[PDB]
Amino acid sequence: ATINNVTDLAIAAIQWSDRQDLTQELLMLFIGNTTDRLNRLLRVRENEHFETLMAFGGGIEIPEHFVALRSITGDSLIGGRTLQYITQDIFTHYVNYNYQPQGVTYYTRLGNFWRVFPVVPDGAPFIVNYWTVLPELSLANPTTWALTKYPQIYLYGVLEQIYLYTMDEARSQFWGQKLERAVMELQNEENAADFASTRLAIKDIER
Amino acid sequence: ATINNVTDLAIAAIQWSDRQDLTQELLMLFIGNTTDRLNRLLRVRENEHFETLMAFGGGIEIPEHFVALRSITGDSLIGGRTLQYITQDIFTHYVNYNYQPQGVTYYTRLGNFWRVFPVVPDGAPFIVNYWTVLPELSLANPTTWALTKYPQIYLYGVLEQIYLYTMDEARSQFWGQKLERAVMELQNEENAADFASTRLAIKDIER
Amino acid sequence: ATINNVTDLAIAAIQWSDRQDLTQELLMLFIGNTTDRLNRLLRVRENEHFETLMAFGGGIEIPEHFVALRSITGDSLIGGRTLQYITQDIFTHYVNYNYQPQGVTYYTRLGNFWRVFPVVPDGAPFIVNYWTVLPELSLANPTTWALTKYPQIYLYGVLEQIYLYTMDEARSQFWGQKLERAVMELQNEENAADFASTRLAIKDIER
Amino acid sequence: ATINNVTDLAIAAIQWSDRQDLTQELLMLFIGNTTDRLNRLLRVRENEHFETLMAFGGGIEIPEHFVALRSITGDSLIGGRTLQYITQDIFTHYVNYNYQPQGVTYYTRLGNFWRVFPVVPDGAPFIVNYWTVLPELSLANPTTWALTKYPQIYLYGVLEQIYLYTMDEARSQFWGQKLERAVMELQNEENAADFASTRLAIKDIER
Amino acid sequence: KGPYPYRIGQDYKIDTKHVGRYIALKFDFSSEGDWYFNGYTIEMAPKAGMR
Repeated sequence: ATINNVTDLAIAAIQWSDRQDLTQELLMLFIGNTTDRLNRLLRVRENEHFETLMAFGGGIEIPEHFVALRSITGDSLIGGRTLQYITQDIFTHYVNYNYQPQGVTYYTRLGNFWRVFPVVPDGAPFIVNYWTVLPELSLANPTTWALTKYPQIYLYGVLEQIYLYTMDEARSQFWGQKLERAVMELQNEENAADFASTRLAIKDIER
Repeated sequence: ATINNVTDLAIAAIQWSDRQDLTQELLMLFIGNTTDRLNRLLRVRENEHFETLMAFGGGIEIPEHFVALRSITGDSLIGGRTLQYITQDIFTHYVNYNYQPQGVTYYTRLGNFWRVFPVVPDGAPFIVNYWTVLPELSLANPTTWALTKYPQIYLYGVLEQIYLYTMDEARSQFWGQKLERAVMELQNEENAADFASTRLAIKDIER
Repeated sequence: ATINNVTDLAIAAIQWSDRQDLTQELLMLFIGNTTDRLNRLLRVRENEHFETLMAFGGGIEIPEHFVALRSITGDSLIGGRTLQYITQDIFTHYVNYNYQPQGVTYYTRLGNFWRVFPVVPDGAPFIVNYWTVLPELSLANPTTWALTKYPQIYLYGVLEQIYLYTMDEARSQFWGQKLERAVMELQNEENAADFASTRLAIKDIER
Repeated sequence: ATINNVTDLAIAAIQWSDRQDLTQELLMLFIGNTTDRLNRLLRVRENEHFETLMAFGGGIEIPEHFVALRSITGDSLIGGRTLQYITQDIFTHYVNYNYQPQGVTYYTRLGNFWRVFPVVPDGAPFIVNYWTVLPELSLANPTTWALTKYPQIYLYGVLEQIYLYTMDEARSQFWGQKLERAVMELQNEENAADFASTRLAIKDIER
Repeated sequence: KGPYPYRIGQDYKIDTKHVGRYIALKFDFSSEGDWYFNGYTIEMAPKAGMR
């Protein structure tokens, strides 16, 4: 509740800032800046996305919305194993020596592609679970889950941008500290959502 | 007792701050902000909730009000065991090697769903005990348990929001500290509700 | 002695604060606020309460005045054993493996109920010793044990609330420090009531 | 979105700084300075590039826009190995003692060329994966990936350049710190794209 | 704000709380008494922001 769509957010920001020289374009710019900053920090449940991607030319193209990878799993037809990361040297050695495992097991990153070692013909499905970017908040998209989950983040970000625009600095630092505290609180809650899962996903293959 | 519903809270806030120029919408926004901040900090007995959820498509959908998970227990018809958390790789290994235990034993988080390993046909009841979000305080919902349990929290939060609105620094920080202290006291009271239970739920699974 | 009922407390607070703009409603609000604050800190002999609670549906409902649990003891007819706390996992294991001890021995907390493991039919009496909240001080209840035991606590709390109301902060901190010192003194006196009992109730189940 | 091309960036910079006396040449110089500074700090996925290079005269010519090398791999027809780095002394020893391995295995840097040890005839293909410099932002090149990925970087850099030009120091260093923070955030996001790859690509030839 | 009574010769001050930007004071004297009025004093708490 509280703030429901973009228009209410703009009205609240104008009321709190007490500036009447801010047009629609400036408010849209501030909202876009806040969203862009948020895109580099938030890795939460609502940000996740898993989908089936095809393989072309022995590789999988990274999605344009991709921001962080969680897992890649082959389809049961081609083995159904969770892939593991290897370097380029290991890939070259495996290719040269004809390792020939049962199914697809390994992958590496080359340019904007993920290359799997047991080279598969085109059209082999994979299940990729990863994190995307925040949805754009604008006139054409007046509502997002981020706004409805914690409006204080957007309010504080817009206020900080506004005080940046009016060539004031102290209040900018004040509102930036408030926004950072809100973001940290949200991330901490997401991290502590499940106690059991916290212990895992930290230590992996040490040798 | 003390403050009763939202109207008395607004009246008390106006009386304490003396700002008679504040409209009802601003007070509603302040109360919503306080509730949203509280939603990220409080995990108490009144916030807990346990209920029976069905399993569809080999998974359980996370409730929309979910904020933190405590326990998942299968029904007696499907084993009656308390589920345990496993990673994606362990899940894939179990699926590939056909572990086949007696009943449902393991679960993992995929997207917005909880997937149980010993895949069960649709319609399998589970008992989920978790934490929800605080009820929204507004005109449609004049009273909540939080308001009747500790009105000082809401009073101090509204005062801090008001002093943020009027662009005052010292008083805003003072009231923010007061609100934080009240929240800490409320959480500490519940954390020490049962001395015996304090030792447990800390040292679990070390290996 | 000193302050005997609520009216004398209000008169003394008005005299000490030297204000004359405080109405009855504001004084009642201040008294309620300080009582609510005290409810989260005091665990003394006068706050204790032990009573017989029945069991329904294999569980005992937590009293509405409950603030902290001391002990639960079964009736001699049902076994007369002091119950012990176990986690949910141990409860599930005991249920599944049919432990079958002699009498009621274990209990756990689920939502707002205490569930005992050796499930007993409805009507089994238990003796629960716990702590309650302080009695409400108001016009309908002009006297409480807390006021007659240490009036300085209520006087200092009301003075601090009064100075908070008039938008003065330094004197508010002064009176808050005084009130905290008084509360600490009372709690320390309660703790040091019996030297022999101090050593116990500290070290339990180490393993 | 946000800022689309160079003209909108210049308009936004003028609006934020309020300096309407700045000619287009000065803005072009500021943008060029910002991108030149960026070229020395960013190593991200969009900056990567892999391509096939011919070997002529026993060496490979470094590309003109090369900024950092990742890997060199021989073609499968010439051996299909991943090359390794050796010093000049090892190269001289191998040449003098007539090592004659199976295929191209080693490389070294001499002037502006990469010399491979098992000297191959002209026309040997290699696959080089490296990093380039960011595309120039100007009237002839209105849009770049950097502008569409994170406009705050360019906005803050231009503002810092403007305040350097106007011979102001406090705001200049403030905006410089802001730009540095934005660059660090982008680099950190790229570094944590995949957890597994972080550990590797570090330990090569230790003995 | 509501009228505050003041008894001449006994009361030392009147207590109130009034946040505002520009202050205004009004004194209303009834009859059946003789009074001399030669100034006053305003006691204010720290400021309450700029809005």
